[PDB]
Amino acid sequence: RMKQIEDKAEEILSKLYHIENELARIKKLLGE
Amino acid sequence: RMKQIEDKAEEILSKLYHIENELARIKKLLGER
Amino acid sequence: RMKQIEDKAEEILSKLYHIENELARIKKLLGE
Amino acid sequence: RMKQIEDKAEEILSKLYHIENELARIKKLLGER
Repeated sequence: RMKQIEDKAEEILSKLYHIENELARIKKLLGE
Repeated sequence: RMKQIEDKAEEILSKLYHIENELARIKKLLGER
Repeated sequence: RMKQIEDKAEEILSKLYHIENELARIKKLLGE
Repeated sequence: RMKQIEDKAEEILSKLYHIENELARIKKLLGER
């Protein structure tokens, strides 16, 4: 009930990791 | 709060898709670019 | 108690808006 | 959960500072770049 807030939280974390992979690709296309 | 927490969770998710999609566009622009 | 989870949530939203301003600057430096 | 929710909130924040800082570095690289 709460348990559901946590689920949301997990889901959030997961988009942030996907954002990190995007930036890893962008960084290389530039030349970091 | 609660009705409230899940209103903020949605704005957050919704913001997160907007960010992923701006990043996807930039990545595709380089490529090239 | 919960009330504190909301506070966190607000804080999260706020970094996402700051990320959006960063990307607005990056987009212009490129030429979107 | 709770002990738990605020463990996930922290990882999330911590991830969010990492993202802001990668973006800041990219922005500074262009500039230029």
